[PDB]
Amino acid sequence: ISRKWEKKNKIVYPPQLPGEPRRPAEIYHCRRQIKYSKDKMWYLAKLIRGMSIDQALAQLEFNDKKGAKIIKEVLLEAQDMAVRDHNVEFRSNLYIAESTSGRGQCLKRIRYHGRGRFGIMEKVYCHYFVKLVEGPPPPPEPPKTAVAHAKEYIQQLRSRTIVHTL
Amino acid sequence: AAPKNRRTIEVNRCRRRNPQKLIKVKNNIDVCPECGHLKQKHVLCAYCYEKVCKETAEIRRQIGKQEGGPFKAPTIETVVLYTGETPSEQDQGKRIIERDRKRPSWFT
Amino acid sequence: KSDRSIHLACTAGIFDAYVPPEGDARISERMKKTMASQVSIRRIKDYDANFKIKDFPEKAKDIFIEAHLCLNNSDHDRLHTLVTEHCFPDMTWDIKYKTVRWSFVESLEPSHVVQVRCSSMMNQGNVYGQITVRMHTRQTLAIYDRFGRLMYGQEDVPKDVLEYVVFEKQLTNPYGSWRMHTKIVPPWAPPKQPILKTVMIPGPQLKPEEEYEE
Amino acid sequence: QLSPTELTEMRNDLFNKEKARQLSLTPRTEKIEVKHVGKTDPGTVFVMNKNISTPYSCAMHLSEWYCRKSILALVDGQPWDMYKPLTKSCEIKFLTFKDCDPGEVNKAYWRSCAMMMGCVIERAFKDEYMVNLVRAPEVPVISGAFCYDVVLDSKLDEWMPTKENLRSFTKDAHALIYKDLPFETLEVEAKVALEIFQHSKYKVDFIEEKASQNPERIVKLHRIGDFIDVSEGPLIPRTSICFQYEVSAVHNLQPTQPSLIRRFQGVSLPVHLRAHFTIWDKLLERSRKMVTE
Amino acid sequence: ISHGRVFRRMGLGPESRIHLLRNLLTGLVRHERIEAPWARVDEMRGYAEKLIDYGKLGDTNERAMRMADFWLTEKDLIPKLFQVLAPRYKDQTGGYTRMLQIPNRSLDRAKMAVIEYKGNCLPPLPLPRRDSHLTLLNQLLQGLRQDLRQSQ
Ligand SMILES: [Mg+2]
Ligand SMILES: [Zn+2]
Repeated sequence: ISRKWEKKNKIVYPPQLPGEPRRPAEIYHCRRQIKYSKDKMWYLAKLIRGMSIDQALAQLEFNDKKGAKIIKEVLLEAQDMAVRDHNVEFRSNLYIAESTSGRGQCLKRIRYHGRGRFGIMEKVYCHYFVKLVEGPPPPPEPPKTAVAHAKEYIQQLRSRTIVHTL
Repeated sequence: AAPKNRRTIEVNRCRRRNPQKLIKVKNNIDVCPECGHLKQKHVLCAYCYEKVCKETAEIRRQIGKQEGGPFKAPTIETVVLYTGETPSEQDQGKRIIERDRKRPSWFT
Repeated sequence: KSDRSIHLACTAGIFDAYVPPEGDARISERMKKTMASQVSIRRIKDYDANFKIKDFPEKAKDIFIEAHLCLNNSDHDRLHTLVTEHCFPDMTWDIKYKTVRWSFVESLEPSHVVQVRCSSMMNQGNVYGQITVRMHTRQTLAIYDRFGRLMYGQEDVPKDVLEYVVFEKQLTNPYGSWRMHTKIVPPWAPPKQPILKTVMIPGPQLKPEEEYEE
Repeated sequence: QLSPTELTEMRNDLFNKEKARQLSLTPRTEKIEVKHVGKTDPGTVFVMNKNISTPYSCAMHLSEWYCRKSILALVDGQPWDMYKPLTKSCEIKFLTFKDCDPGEVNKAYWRSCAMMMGCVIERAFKDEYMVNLVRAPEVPVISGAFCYDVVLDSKLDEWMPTKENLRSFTKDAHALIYKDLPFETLEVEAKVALEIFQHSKYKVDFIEEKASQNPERIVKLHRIGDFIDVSEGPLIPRTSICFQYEVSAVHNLQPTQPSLIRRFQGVSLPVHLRAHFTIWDKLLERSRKMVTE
Repeated sequence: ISHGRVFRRMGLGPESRIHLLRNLLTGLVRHERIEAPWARVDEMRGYAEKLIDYGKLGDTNERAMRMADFWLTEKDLIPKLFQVLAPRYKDQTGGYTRMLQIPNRSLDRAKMAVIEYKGNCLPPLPLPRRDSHLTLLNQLLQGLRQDLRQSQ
């Protein structure tokens, strides 16, 4: 197995000179061996990516899934250890930068069929990973405008060369 | 009818990450004025509702203790009184149910 | 019921702890306290007759300075050499993922031996000797995050500190030494420096059936 | 005579000087204790920094719901700005638009929208022409439209605005709402307030009557970007707490001599209380109708 | 095609639907406030209104007597129907019940509903209250109402 997320949480940085940006806090949390499928957990994580922490907890509180309850508990633990251990000032001032799911260690059971045939059940487990970053959630990328489209097109037309000559 | 070929992960990622399959963001979530917990704006507050439910459960325990056995529903109205309250003159011929707590502020 | 037992090199407590006098910092029975001190002194000299209480305070200052430089450099082996096991965790655990920048500027007044106490023989064959010494010095402190952001103190400006450090030596150990055991802070001590960050103390998280009583 | 630009940067420079003077008056970190005594999340102690932390900092400590729904602060029973530094240990309570009695929040929204419309006027009328700003009278909300008093030019004593000009004022106010500026606050000595507003006799009279009303002669100055105005109380945190805005009407007050006072009337509604198209149109008609104090 | 089909297909059939609704109606008469899946509560809400109408018709009517005999499976609530609930709603015309959505069942995530008879002795539900008259929009529209009343 591998357990590198818990050590990512424990990387330490050198002290900052007084003229640099503040370098916002990063908190890495995970839960291992969740009796749930990593695909459904992917759906829940992809919903909660890029959100503020309170927006995430609202969506998880009113989703209808077992994984949603589990992820909400993990996020509450991450916020608590953020403002208990990593010097985050305001507990609302966190956003989900990374949130993903991974395969866990599974088990194999026999699934009986008709005649004398059988199938292999997989009792599936997964992991949940979250990275919290201090600060407001970053703005979503605005849609590309017609100005941007025309500017890129004219950039290509000015980028054209004479192929296969001097 | 069996698959003729294996579907690739690019096909499968298109199918499984199409926005029809993704979870929709809810916009009907509001903060409950009484307790501050989150609620959906067309749904009762879970916290306040289970508050009312637990007090109703205690009152029903006292009601069942007063009846004492099945098939004994009264033919009169019922009123619940808390500690430090006398029955009113309007609450004259009504079955009184006593509760061993102060009357909660949300109960009138 | 194995006959191997844990060989402790320290104790949990302060032996007849020196109560700090009111006004010791504000101003810039004695015979009984003094006689008990010299009783412990003759016990210490009986167990090792090359000890001088006049020579102790400079060694005490050196131990204090080098232990705090061990905190500066995270030198846990030398910090074990100079500091007891009762004093290690409450000196390192809250530093483990932080960077501390400490320095010794000067000493305002020479350090003074204010109490000497000793244990009984019954402590599993081991007899401990404790000496409390008053320190009044000038030091700097700057504690950083995991991320290198400052949380406490300031960089170069020094501030005055007063502390009542208790040392202990296991005298029955042939290779024992004088190490920092604890330090008494007075109950009348001035409030420490405020932290650089903002703190919210939560109220009672109430179950639904509960009502909030002031 | 100074150019309007140079007047604007003079006022901004003196405002920043006063704010830095207060910050240097409080250089050391000091911890006060603020008790949240609201109905929700009850009896919660915040340990704030003196003259640095804000009710908005209390809200960040609680949740983003408090940040996005808390408009006014009840600090020890009096209305307090979201972005005003806290000066002492106190008890705090956050006031939203949809409380049982939101009247203080209503007054704050009214004064903020009047101040925005004053800024729109001042940076809307031409360079050749002279614009003076008199007051923002305390007009009750049930009247329908917030009002500002402007002295315009003797060359424009006969000029009446058209619907295109009124829509221009409305679009400038919407540009401000898009710009999303915080309502910066400052408790300022009356002498420094006169030092901000020398070149305005009506502003001098307003500052003088406020300094007469309070004992210590401390007036309330507010800033949105580069525009500075004296107020009659606390304001809402941000211009983005406005969703529906309109500068409805311009009217001339009855005494034409010695000077022509023009009352600009507008109506507005926040994001939390936005109304439908038809209801808003009816409110536009009533706000276009004249409002007498 | 199910145009104009006003009844839900519940239970194991039509009779099983009627027996489900009858059990729920008996529970509602006994406890005066129950919770259940939302669709079942809607159907039983309609049946509860018509049951209170029969109770107001009264005990000396043999038709109402037979209907209460069928629809109350406890046989003690029929005196409660005729002598408590109908005297309670002798003044109202038809607003006897209150049905409100409660979040989700925690097992199968069913949409839930609580239904009560008005009056009651129980603690009141956290009913949704409309916005107060003192807010901005309500004050502006109150001024509008005053102005129109003055004008006409
Ligand atoms: Mg079915
Ligand atoms: Zn609630």
